[PDB]
Parts: sequence; structure tokens; C-alpha cells
Amino acid sequence: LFNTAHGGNIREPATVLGISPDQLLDFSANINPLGMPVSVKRALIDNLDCIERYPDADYFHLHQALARHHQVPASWILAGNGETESIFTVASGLKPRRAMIVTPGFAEYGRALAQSGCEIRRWSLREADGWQLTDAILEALTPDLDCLFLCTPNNPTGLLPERPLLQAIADRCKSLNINLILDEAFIDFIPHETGFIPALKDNPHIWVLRSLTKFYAIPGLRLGYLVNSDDAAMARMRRQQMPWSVNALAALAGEVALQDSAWQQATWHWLREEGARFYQALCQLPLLTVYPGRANYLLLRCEREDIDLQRRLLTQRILIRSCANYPGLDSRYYRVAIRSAAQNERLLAALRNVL
Amino acid sequence: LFNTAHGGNIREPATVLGISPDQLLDFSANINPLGMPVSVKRALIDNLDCIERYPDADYFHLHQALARHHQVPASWILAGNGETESIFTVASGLKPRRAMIVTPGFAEYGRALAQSGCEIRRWSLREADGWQLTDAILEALTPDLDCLFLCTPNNPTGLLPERPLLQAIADRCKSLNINLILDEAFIDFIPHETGFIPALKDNPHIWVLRSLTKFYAIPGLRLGYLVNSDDAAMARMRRQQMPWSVNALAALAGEVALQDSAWQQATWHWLREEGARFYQALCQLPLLTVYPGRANYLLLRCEREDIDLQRRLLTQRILIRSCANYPGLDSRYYRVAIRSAAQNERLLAALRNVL
Repeated sequence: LFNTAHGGNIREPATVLGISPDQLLDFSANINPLGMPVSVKRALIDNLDCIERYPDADYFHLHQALARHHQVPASWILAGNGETESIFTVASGLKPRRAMIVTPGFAEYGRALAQSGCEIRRWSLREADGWQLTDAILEALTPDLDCLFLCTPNNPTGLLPERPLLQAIADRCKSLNINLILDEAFIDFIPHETGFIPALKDNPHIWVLRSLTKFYAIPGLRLGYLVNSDDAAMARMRRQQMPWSVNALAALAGEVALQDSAWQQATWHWLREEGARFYQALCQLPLLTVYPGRANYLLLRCEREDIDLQRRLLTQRILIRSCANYPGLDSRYYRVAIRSAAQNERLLAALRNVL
Repeated sequence: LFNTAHGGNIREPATVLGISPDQLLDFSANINPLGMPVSVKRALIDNLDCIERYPDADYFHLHQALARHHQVPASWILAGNGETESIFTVASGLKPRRAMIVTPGFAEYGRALAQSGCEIRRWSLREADGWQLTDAILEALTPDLDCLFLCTPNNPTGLLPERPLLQAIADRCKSLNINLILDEAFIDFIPHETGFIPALKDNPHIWVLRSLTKFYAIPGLRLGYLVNSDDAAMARMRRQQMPWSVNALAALAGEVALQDSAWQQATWHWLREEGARFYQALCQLPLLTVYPGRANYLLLRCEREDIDLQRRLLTQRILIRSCANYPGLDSRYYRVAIRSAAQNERLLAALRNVL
């Protein structure tokens, strides 16, 4: 149906139907469905004129805000024009000769590594393990590796590797001098998970990637960041990333969003309640295998390869992600965002009529 | 005084004085002083919710708007997160082995080329030529060059190379298979200058860089673009540039700003009237040599090397650009933006008391 690299392709999908992109209910991009944080809307509106000046090239205020939030030194943080920029920055700044990625996973790790000239090795997740990362990867880590990229939780599976396994991997990487890059883009949605930022002080080989776009519903503004405790390496990252890459409005949102308790609480309540109901409902459908995603999306496997769920749902103005373009997966796999109860009901109503 | 790479460092300057950055009158960044275009303010305010979705990864609407403006195919255009991104994109997409830059000039050309591993050759402008680019550069163009970067008009001198000279350079580059990259960031301020976009159809070796930030006062939003008629090379540029690098609000501004006749007319009237008055006034001061800049800034040479005009003016809350960090120039050189009549009068009043 589509040849697009990533979800959120409402313009392309609308063209297939011959309708307006705003008429589609998009389940292919995983953005918090609750609207926009009040802290963000107000800030942008009341300070719009700040676009008349270049942002501070050093982003002192923005980095201090992110640093105070995590209670780490500001020099450990470099904001990017989306976490997507942070991925390209860490790949180019580390300039690995040999790197390992885990498949299926977000396509941009491989693209960034290829652009930097790296030999890429793939650790293949297995359907027999429910697509969860296992300790079998430890033996695959060798001294000649420069970096290992893990996504926690993984895109598209939604699975969070076990904490003791991540700790074992971090320790093995420390011993073998391998940089461990942890993509925590979706970790904000799992309240009881702290991630690895609290453990960076004694682990300069670990790099954490964060995004504010999924959780705070600001993907159009573009804001993410990189965190690491190696003084020299972070200084090099600041030189590698293009000047003024974070726009002024994105910086203003990143300065207030992390303190928006109302939005955070509403988001966790919504996901805990509606997330479980949606997962349960999907699990009942024949021919479907649903993986237990931990954030705001779920990976689905349709038993009947001859049935194109993306095409069938598009007829009902519902856009889902086909995971055929992920190495390791095939056309039987799809990913759907978790949205509002009413929105989820529309998707369920459509799937039930197909299956 | 400062070690900053670029102008607009109001936060750093304010810290030296111990005051608030918004209390400084900044003459170190060259942004249109007229405020913000009405087309832009309205659009951003009435469509703020668009930040809840990723921008169209292909930026079809934005590129069609820029293309209709220049009356060229949309495939010839790639918008960037500031023209600064377009500079890094063209350097990385062309991957030159040998390139020539002209000094003094904007620092990012050299930074982008170094990041791509290029051997950089410098063509030195001369004080004896009033810092204008001359035909002496033609003999310096050799078959082994992959690219030549020219700025039209130049930063920091403000001088526009003669059109017949640019044509001669373009023709020599065509014959020698050299990509000619023309930085037209400031050309919008010179109304009777069309630049080279109208000549790209039969010249696939020419690349034009454009910026909307200086002329439309949106440097905090980040928007520029690259134009070129080589189908294959532009397709490669789209793959080289990071996904979703242009934010949604920047794209909305780029879709309407080029049709803001009221802003354009007010800008040209202001620059023609006030620009000439400011230049004339500066030329009267003893010990100063003022170059005839064609856009919204002027390069100044202070005869007395022992006098730090930047330090002296900062005392009066006026921030200017020291050009000591440009190869080819020394501490006697400074650059000042052309601002409103009242703002310019404050700067003049301060300089007269020093000289």
C-alpha cells in the first residue's frame, strides 16, 4: 500500500482515499492522544515573539531545566531537534567502526550508522521468545564492538527488556569497552520505570536518548535529548551537532513540560485504564496475536497473511502502521497506537468486522 | 571579550554587564528589525495545534509553496532547519574531496566541509580590493576542485560580487565540473537582484542556498532551503538530510511569508532610506573605514587597534559583532546590523563619543 519509512503518513493515506488528511483517525504514530499540555500551549502563545531572535546557541536554560529534572549536571545533556537528531548526533560523535543493533527496531539507528561509515551487526530478536530481548545477546558482545543500541521499550514490539538483563548488558559493555546506547523514547509512559539516567554517574560508557514528543504531544515542535557523563565525549557531541538546531519554541516547551504534573497524571491514568482494556479487547480476536506492549502502542500479528489489515482499516478512515518494512518482521505484523477510549472503540469495531 | 562563534550572543553579553539579556540593543545579529510578518504571526497562532503531529516527512506543501514562489519544479527544493542545515546538507551530500571557500566568510562552510572530510582551500579576499571578490579567483579554479562556495552578498563584508563576474565563475565551474554553491542568505534585502535561481534550469552544477530567517525575522523558528536542478543529486540530498528536521511551525511560516507583500515593501523602503542614512553617518567618523554593504549590515574597520569598540559600546548596552574570529580579518574589524532609525541613532551616539 505504502512505501513510506515511518508512521504518521496521513497525507499519503488521504491521497489513496481521495479525502482530507484531517479526516483520518491515525493509529500509525504513537502520540499521546490527550491534546497538548497546558504548560506548553500557554508558554508558546505568550512568548511567540521569541522567534525574532536566534535561540541561545548553548541552550543554557533548556539544558539546566532538563538537568534539574533528572538531577544531573547540565553538561551531561544535549538537546536535539527531536530525539531523531540525538540519534544522528550520538552515531556521528561516537564514529563507531563496528556497531550492533537489535532487530526489529527503529530504522534510523541503521541509517545514522551507515552515514557515519560503520560496519553494522544485527542481533535478531526471535518470535520464539515473544520478540523479547534475552540474555543470549551477552555472548554475542565482543571486544571489537564499539557500540550497542538497545531500545527500552522496543519499537515496534513495545517490550521492555528486564532490568537485570539490561544491568548485565551494561556491565558486560563496561568490561569490553562498548558504548551502550539506550533509546528511552517511550519510557515516560511506564511510571514505575526510572530508566538508566540515575546510573550514569559511574558509567560513562552509557548513553541515554530521550524524547518529549510522544509523551507531551509535541512531535511537530521537535524535541529530544542525549544524556551521558563522559565530559570529553559530551563536549565533542556539542561540536558535532549543528548550530541552532533546536528551535526557540521547542526549547520553551522543554522548559516547562517536565513540570506539568496535571498532564503527567492524566497520561498515566489514561494508559493504565484504557491501555489494559484495549489490549484485552484485541487479544480476544481470532487470528490475532497481540504482544504485551508497555507504552502507548501494541504490535499485532495477523495469522492470515492474505488479509491486509492496513488496507481494510483504511477503508474506515483508520490508519495503522504496517511493520513489513522492519527487518525481522513480515506483512503479517502491524502496530497500532493506544488512543482515547472512543478512538480505540472505532478501531476495535473495524477489526472485529474483518476478523 | 567573547569566544563565541556567532553573533546574537545576548545571554553571554548580559552576563558580562550583570543585566538581563532583553535590556541589550543587539547589533550583532542581522535580523530585520520591523518585528514579525503579519502573515506569520496569524498563521502560527491559528494553527498551533499542528504541533501535535509530525510534519509531513516529504514537506510537499512547503516545497510547493517555495517552488511556486520561484516558479521552478518542487523537486529542485529542499527546505532545511535554517539555511545553516542546508549548508551541512549540501556539504555532506556533495561529499567533496577538495573544496574552495572564500575568506573572510561564514564559519559554517568550513565546519561542514571538515565534518565531511574535505581538503579545504582558501581564496583570500584582499583589503586592497576593498574586500570585494575579483576575477583573480578564476585562475585559481582548477579541475581537481569538487566545489566552490561563494556568499552573495558576503558575510561579513556585505559586498555583492558583480553579476558578470559570478556568471564568468559559473561558466568556468561548468567547464571544469566544479559545483558552485551560492549563499544567497541576504539577497532578499537587495530588491533589484534576482540571484541565480532563475538560471538553474540549464546549470545543474549550481546550488543556491536561501534563508527566510534574516528577512522575515524568524531566526528562532529555523527555516532555509537549498535549490538545484540535478534530479539525482537532489534526490540524494533528501536522503542525506535528517528526517523531520523542519518543524511544523517553521513550515507554516514558509508557506505564507513569501506572499507577505506588506512586509516586503516595508522592509525595502526601510533599508533604502535608513540604510543609506546610517552608512553615511558612519562614514563621517574619524578612524573608521566603512564598507558599502548591500544588505542589512555593515563591516567597519577601526584605525586604532588599541580601541575595542565592542567593549566600549557594550557599556552603553549595545552589542556589536567583533570580526576578529574571521580568517583574514583582525581585531580592528567589527560588523553592525542596520536597525530602526531610533536604534541606529543610539549606536551612532555611542560611537561618536568614542571616536
